[PDB]
Amino acid sequence: VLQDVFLDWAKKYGPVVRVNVFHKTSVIVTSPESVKKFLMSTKYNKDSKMYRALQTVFGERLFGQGLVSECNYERWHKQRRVIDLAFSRSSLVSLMETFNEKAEQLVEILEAKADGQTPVSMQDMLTYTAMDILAKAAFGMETSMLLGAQKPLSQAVKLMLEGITASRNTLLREVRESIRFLRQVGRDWVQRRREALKRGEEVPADILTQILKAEEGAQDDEGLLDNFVTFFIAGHETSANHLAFTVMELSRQPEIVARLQAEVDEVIGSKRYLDFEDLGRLQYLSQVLKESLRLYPPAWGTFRLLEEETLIDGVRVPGNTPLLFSTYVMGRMDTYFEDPLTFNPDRFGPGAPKPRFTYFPFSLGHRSCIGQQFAQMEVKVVMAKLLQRLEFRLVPGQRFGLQEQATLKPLDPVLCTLRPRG
Ligand code: HEM
Repeated sequence: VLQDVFLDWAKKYGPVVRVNVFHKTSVIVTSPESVKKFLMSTKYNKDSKMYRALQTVFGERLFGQGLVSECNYERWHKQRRVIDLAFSRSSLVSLMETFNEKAEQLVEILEAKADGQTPVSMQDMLTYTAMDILAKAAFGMETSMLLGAQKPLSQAVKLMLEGITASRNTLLREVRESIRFLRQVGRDWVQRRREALKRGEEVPADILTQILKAEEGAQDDEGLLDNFVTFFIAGHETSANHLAFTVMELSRQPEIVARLQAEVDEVIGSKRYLDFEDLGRLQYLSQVLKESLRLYPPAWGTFRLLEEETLIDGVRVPGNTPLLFSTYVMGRMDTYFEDPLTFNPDRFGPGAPKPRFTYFPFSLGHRSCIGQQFAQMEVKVVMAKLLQRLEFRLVPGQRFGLQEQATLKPLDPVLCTLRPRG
């Protein structure tokens, strides 16, 4: 993948290198001090040039000026300030019911197939789960993709994704159809929501709540669709990929798995539901998930606009330049991580110095992932429940490896046979 080329040029040509990404030129910056400087300061903002191909796609607007697309600091801080509320400790804690429900449903579906012969795309399974969690926790809707439902909606997302890929690398407008379908799904849910809140009905505190709250005084509900499609995608795709990677990797780490089983047996035993309080105790699982994001971050990095020509690690960089930051790249440099290709959870063990600006799967600073804790909670619940109940062996001819689509994800879907643990 392209990221591997950047890795090689970073190792070979130093901490500051000019490259072509998405057919614009920019400078990839791979020193931790530069990461700190540019990401930990409100002075530096996203580069609208890089994000415009995501703002709109093949004529149909997609993410618009959503919470991710929006580059202007002030328009952004307005949205963020209110959407933050849907992510407070109390909000997250009230999500445990949704996470538990969906994870249990997944484990049940999978146990039904666990004869050691039926192959299963863990990639697909993990995606339906992530989408079901997101759809309910964010918008209060049941999609039931784990149970065969909303197949069209599933296809839209699928194509809408391939679309974005092409939209920004191409050296079949089902895509435009899809982008529209998605936006209409949004219109419908936003609607079902208003229609219930004008039956004066008691609806609890969602992400959806806050996005509407932030689109007040808006002549159109077009920015409200922006945010809808934004969370709808941001909120399931990278989590599903993160899951898929972790499972791909674990299938060839029997020792790691043993220690994880051991751990989950103690912390949760055989209870069906994890309590919010249990998550904190899943120390070692948490290390595994970190080491997974280091080698396989679904979101490889971010861009910032350098406006004043500045000096960067002894290199004059011209003003108006897109700076590229890559956690994928840094994760794989022997300069920052000893023996980088080796998957080792102890890197994050208690007592190890935390990586210092060389690891940022959720990015850093004011534009960091608003959903970080949400995703870390969700991901522990699903992994815990898998570890508690199943064993996964990978089917022959499945490659370990990676592809650079809209985000990084496993090269092959992750085909496995399953046995009940025992
Ligand atoms: C393991 C999963 C996830 C990873 C690795 C991840 C990663 C990050 C990263 C690297 C960005 C991009 C920063 C940039 O483009 O400069 C991002 C932004 C963001 N993420 Fe996630 N994310 C994950 C899950 C979530 C979830 C579950 C949600 C939604 C509930 C979400 C919502 C967003 C949003 C809205 C932003 C933009 C925030 C802002 O600029 O204010 N993410 N995240």
